[PDB]
Amino acid sequence: TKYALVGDVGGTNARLALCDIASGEISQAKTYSGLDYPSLEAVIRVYLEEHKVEVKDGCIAIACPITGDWVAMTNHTWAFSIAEMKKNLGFSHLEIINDFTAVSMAIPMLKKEHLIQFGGAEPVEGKPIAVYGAGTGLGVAHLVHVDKRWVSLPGEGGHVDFAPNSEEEAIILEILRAEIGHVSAERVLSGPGLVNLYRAIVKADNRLPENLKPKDITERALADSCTDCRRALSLFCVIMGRFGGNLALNLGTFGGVFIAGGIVPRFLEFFKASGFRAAFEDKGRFKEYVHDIPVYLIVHDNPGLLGSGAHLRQTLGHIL
Amino acid sequence: TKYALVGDVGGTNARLALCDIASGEISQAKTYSGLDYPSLEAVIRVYLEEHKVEVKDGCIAIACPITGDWVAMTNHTWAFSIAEMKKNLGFSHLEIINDFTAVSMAIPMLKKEHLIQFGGAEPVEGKPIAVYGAGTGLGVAHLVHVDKRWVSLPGEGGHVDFAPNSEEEAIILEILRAEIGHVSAERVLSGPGLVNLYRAIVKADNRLPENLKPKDITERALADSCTDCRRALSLFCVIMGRFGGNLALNLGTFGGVFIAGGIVPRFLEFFKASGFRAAFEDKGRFKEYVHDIPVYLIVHDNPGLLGSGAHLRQTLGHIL
Repeated sequence: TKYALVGDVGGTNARLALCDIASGEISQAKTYSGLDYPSLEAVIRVYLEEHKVEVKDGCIAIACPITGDWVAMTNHTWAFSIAEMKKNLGFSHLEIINDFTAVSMAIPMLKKEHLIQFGGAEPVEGKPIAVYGAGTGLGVAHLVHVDKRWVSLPGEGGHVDFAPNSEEEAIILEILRAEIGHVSAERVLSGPGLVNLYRAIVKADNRLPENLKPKDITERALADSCTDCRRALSLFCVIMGRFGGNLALNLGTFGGVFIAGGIVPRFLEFFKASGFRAAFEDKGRFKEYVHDIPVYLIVHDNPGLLGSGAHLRQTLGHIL
Repeated sequence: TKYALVGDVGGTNARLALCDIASGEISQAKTYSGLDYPSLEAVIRVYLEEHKVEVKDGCIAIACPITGDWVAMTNHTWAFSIAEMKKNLGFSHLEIINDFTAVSMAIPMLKKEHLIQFGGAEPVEGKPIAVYGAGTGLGVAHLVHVDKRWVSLPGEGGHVDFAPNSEEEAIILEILRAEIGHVSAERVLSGPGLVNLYRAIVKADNRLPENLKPKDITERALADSCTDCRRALSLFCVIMGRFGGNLALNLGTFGGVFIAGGIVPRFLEFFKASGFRAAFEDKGRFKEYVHDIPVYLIVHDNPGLLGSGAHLRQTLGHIL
């Protein structure tokens, strides 16, 4: 058959599309609100009837941990067993992968207009790749090319210990360690991480924080209306660089460091002028090591759908 | 041919031996001093004539980064070209790998008597593996099993930003940051790292350090004759755990975390009584994640010779 089902479920939104098995091309993308449907398979059934095409294979990416037949969404009230949905749909293959796996698998399919470069030279072919994004949480994955095939290396890299460098970063660690216990990088590189950076900075002045959400941190920083909001956003960009620099040092990722969407596009212009690349290269003797490594921001509209098709096609035996 | 030459060359000494291409067994190992011979070629020639063996393939592990055809070592008189040496020796395959790459490739060859487990459950076959060792510097490598083949991922992971967790670790960062600026993990997890920890502890207590070498720190700590040295060795063991746990989270190293010799065997009993494993699992919500990941200390005599044979045999088509 010519088409397989591809998906990208991210909380309240379920995006489904058709993927050409021969080419990996995505088409007929439809987005359904998860609040209007009781199950993911209910959406898939509605989508399959509308396009009147027969599919036997499928690969859906979900923004939740996937290990075990029972997939449970972070807050959304969708939970299912992969085998039950496999039997109910009559599917030959039903791949259910983490959303960050799919995003990493889309990188071999991306062209340069889907990327924005932040410093560095050209990538080195055949070298490892680091992918990380700061959204609701801190997703981290790695990409390695072995024998014409792309293997995805998953993990929970977002929960490694936060590593402060400057003075200002050290006071933040001290404040957070007093409230929470171990302080992971996710506590400062994420949606809630922006608030944590804000709340820590306000308490650094021996004051009490004001209650506002990450969306209020961003536009107040961009409007120059709250001095603390711009301070936290600038520190968030610096910490994003330091984190990305550690990733490149650890795995020698001369294929590139990729930022996967998240909250960064909400302040793209502010991010462009920050000390992100400076903190990325602030590695002591090994600035020259990561100096030439390029950092790209993925601006492709649907990397989850693209990478789900790439992973499924490789599963079925195609070479990307 | 039955035998291939394998080698493990450092700053001053070159160890060469024979590898049974069928079994991977290392035999007839001899160490030569690089001050008595003008080139690495000369040492290989005298070995092959004083052992009367006749090899066609060889693989040598060198304690310096391998970037290109020219190998620039610490023994500058021995700097050579890979292609030139291959033509001079008449070899059909001459693989030149980093010393820490060879140690990581010894993992598939190691028996139970060469490993001491430090916590964790059984390893999961086919899952990634993290290797690190604290010697003169901090070497970090990763192993991935793809299509019946073991691939080594090199990097400079020992130079990522040091991540303090406890309040005592935070003050160490402040002390060192005022001296050298960027504080990588190598500045605490190494032979010189012991001295740095010792100086930072006494400086935190408003006292003046002595001019001690790493061997002094371990000696006083094991003899309980210096509380400063004892605290330094205790903190080293704890930071050793935290660093390894960060590696495990980042790449999901369910195939195990391996400590490659270094200075740890010199205080093995002190290491066993330390809070190493507890610091390894001090990962907040993800203590349960790294709880099942096993940690092994490698106590093999010559892992570089063992791993060099493994890499060469894999390159020659054999499956480990």
